[PDB]
Amino acid sequence: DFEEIPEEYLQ
Amino acid sequence: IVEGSDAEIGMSPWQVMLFRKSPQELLCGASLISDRWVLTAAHCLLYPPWDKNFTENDLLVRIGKHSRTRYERNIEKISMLEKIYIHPRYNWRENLDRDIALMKLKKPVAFSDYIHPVCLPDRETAASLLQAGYKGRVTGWGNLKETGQPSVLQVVNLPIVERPVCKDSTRIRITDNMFCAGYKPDEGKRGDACEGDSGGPFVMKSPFNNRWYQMGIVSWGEGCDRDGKYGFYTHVFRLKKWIQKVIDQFG
Amino acid sequence: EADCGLRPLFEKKSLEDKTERELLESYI
Ligand SMILES: CC(C)C[C@@H](NS(=O)(=O)Cc1ccccc1)C(=O)N1CCC[C@H]1C(=O)NCc1cc(Cl)ccc1CN
Ligand SMILES: *[C@@H]1O[C@H](CO)[C@@H](O)[C@H](O)[C@H]1NC(C)=O
Ligand code: NA
Ligand code: NA
Repeated sequence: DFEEIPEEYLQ
Repeated sequence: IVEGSDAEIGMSPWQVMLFRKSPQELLCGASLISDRWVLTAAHCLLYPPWDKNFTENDLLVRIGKHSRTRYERNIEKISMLEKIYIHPRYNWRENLDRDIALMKLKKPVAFSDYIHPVCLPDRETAASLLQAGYKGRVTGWGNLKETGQPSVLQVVNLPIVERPVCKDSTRIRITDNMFCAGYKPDEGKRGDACEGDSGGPFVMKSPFNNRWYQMGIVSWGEGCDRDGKYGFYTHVFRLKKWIQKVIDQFG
Repeated sequence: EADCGLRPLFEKKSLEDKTERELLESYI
């Protein structure tokens, strides 16, 4: 249900 | 939040969303108390009965949000956690006594129209405002009913309840580190926190200096918005010595 | 810090939100 967040926050 | 309404834009700029990295989902609410510190409930991070024990790298904090599910480009800011601190006497075994935790951000968050810290109460403001009948405000992206989920941040105003009424509403042992809030069955109005609102703030606007103070942390309730039940909130002022000890030591 | 609890879109502009009056009225 959640919109993907920018990748840099998962790194 | 059960029986609340959509927040206005910038109504709760200290509201924080605790976000799980994988899978990506809402974990809890929380609040911004400075440019580097976020306050939440201990049970948001550590709750062994449900096999919950999060580490810093498992989580993100999302600040400045309104929409629950959208990535709010140019508005929200996402922060990584440097360290989690849970109260050493947090009682997850029985009654969630001392249900409080702090999270230090890796880098300071920039304040904006949508991002701004809430005050923590001093002894005097606590004594003045923590009275039966006085209303505070609870906010969160949690479920809309006990048994669905909101498009945007929800808000509800609820009255503080007399301690004997709190005690008589449950078989759970209540402590001085908690207070309860909500309407009585005979009061007509209703509302409560619910699953997902955990760790969010119970705030009051001081009529003495017109500032918002966080008096409580969404902690526990038997169901959500049940007649004759109340929401229980961590008593922030009673635990402020610990908060200050942590910030002074690790800040 | 010194600016805690004053919302940019409300207190800082002397604008009130739609239900804060309910809180004030309870502080008897
Ligand atoms: C002392 C706790 C074990 C009580 C627990 N209640 S519960 O809804 O999850 C389970 C329950 C349901 C019906 C009757 C009795 C218990 C509870 O509230 N928990 C267990 C761990 C997390 C926390 C929670 O859900 N907090 C969120 C919350 C906070 C507030 Cl202030 C009000 C309601 C709710 C939602 N129950
Ligand atoms: C929770 O996680 C920490 C670190 O992995 C661990 O040491 C601890 O024993 C776990 N269980 C707790 C705190 O109840
Ligand atoms: Na009882
Ligand atoms: Na109730």
